[PDB]
Amino acid sequence: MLDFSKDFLFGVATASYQVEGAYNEDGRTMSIWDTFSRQDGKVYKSHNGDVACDHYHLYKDDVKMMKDLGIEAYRFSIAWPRIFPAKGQYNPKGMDFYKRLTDELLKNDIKPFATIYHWDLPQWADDLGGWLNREIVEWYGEYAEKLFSELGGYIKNWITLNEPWCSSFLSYFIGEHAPGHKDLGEALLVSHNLLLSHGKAVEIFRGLNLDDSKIGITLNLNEVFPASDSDDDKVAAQIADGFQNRWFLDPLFKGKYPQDMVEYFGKYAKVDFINDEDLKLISQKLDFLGVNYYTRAVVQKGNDGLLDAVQIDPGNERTEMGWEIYPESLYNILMRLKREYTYDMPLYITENGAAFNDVVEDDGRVHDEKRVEFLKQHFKEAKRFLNDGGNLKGYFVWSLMDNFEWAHGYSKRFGIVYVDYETEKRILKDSALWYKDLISTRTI
Ligand code: NA
Ligand code: NA
Ligand code: NA
Ligand code: NA
Ligand code: NA
Repeated sequence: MLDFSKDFLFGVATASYQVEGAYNEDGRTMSIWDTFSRQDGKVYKSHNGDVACDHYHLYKDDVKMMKDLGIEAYRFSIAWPRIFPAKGQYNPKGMDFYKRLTDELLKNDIKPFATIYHWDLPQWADDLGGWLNREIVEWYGEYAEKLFSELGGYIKNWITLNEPWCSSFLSYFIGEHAPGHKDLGEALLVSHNLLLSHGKAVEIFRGLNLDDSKIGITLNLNEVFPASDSDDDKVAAQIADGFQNRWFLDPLFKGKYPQDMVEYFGKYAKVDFINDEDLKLISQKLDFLGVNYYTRAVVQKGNDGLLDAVQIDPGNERTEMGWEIYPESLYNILMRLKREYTYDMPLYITENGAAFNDVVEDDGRVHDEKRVEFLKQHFKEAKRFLNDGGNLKGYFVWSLMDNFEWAHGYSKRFGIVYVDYETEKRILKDSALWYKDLISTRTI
């Protein structure tokens, strides 16, 4: 009688640096993204998150907005530089914000899902080497343990890391994200130290044995298609799939990095950080996997260089990111996990959404028909996965509100709510009204 059971979680998602603002208030010190956004050329028009959506001050209005939409769960991240603004220096004023935020959520019948690390590493940690320094495993563990102990009565659903592919390859090899290095060997070591840090938090979590509490990780996953049936394009797709997906799925769920990628990367950089003890910590059993899904890739062999597959445009509709709208890959990825990696383990879609050219019309509305249709198509694939026996427990739309989209600044709008940054006014887009109906009727 319901396409989505009463227990299924309809959610929305944000991240601390993208929405909070108050970047210099109540003891917060700089993150690597405060620093990166002030470096010339790194972020669109030198945008930064000084103010962002001002959610730090407006959170009660924002929670009331979610309650009026019927939101059942809220995924947010916790800012390490508010909690430990200096090495070993706990900031109770920072913790107090997340207590009042999550108290507000619970009292409005919204389940909190907390991401421990969503890219806002404290500058003091980066100045000590950051994710390249294996000591970060202990700093991150201390941070995670403090969150579990102070917030365990408030939060029962924990995500260690958001999108470690971005924190490693996009931040240290491609250089689009903070701290902006361009060195394959560095990105590979960072990927390992991120996974090891995840493992340390899971070890700490299990030792605490918090009542009715669950822990997972969030991975951005795609599906890779070869442009043709040629052997050249088949190898290109295998490499692209190993680079985005298997480099993280295999150590987490198989306890081994993908050997084809170890050998491939080993032609270009050191891969000597791999060892049995570390992979045992990395692959500890999780309670759930969070999947961030946006698009697929169609790839053709390049010129035998490092990770140089040519991106093919198959001619279909795209978002303002240039990302193909291809909802079938949401189902294909969830099924792949069910058949190859996670089996019967609970899955959540921890992000899915789209950037379009949103305008407030003279009627004061945002008629984002393309986002309505985008979300409709993807929720229909989530329903199809459920009806084929998939263990999907919830779905978080990225994002609750328009926000600071990293190197794009405020120029890309992902919200189901529009933000007028001059006034910080929130305007429900038509997609928010559609989602409110989906939650109320549980029908699609
Ligand atoms: Na911010
Ligand atoms: Na700036
Ligand atoms: Na697991
Ligand atoms: Na679970
Ligand atoms: Na499709």
